[PDB]
Amino acid sequence: RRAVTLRVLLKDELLEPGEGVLSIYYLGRKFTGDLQLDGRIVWQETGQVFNSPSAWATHCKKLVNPAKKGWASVKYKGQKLDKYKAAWLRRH
Repeated sequence: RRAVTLRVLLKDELLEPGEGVLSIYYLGRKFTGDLQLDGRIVWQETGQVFNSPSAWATHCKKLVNPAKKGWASVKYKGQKLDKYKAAWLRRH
């Protein structure tokens, strides 16, 4: 499951790269991300580059709730990334 990265999903065209195609909603705050062809995420607000959905999600949620502490929270065009991981496995 961990093996199935954004890089892998992009290569087999489960996902397309693009600006503002990734989103997180957490306790009232919306976060928007650009998906690069290399599978890295650009947080639009600061331009900070993250290596994984989990890395971006943990950073964004800690700003809202420092107690908190990826694939379930991060959405690609309104669908959870977990749905694309599962879809890759079912496609092989």
